Amino acid sequence: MPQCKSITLERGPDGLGFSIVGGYGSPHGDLPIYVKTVFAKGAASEDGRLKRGDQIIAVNGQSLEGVTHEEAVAILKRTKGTVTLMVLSSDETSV
Repeated sequence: MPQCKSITLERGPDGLGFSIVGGYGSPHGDLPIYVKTVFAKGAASEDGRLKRGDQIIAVNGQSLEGVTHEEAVAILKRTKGTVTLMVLSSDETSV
């Protein structure tokens, strides 16, 4: 049961505190942008919502549809202030 969530983070000194994989023309194929790891002690982890496997659909309303890996990183890293991520998330959680 895949659901849409809005997750709001304040950057720490280490950024949003997660990594991404995927992207149009990515080494794995033409993929959406997926959260891979949520780092211990970072903003995404302290917030407690974002998780491995979440697909980042938008960043402060700016769509990631069809973007390359590098495009997604630029949007994620340059977007100013409080960051609201629109994500598509699964019911299941990896452990």
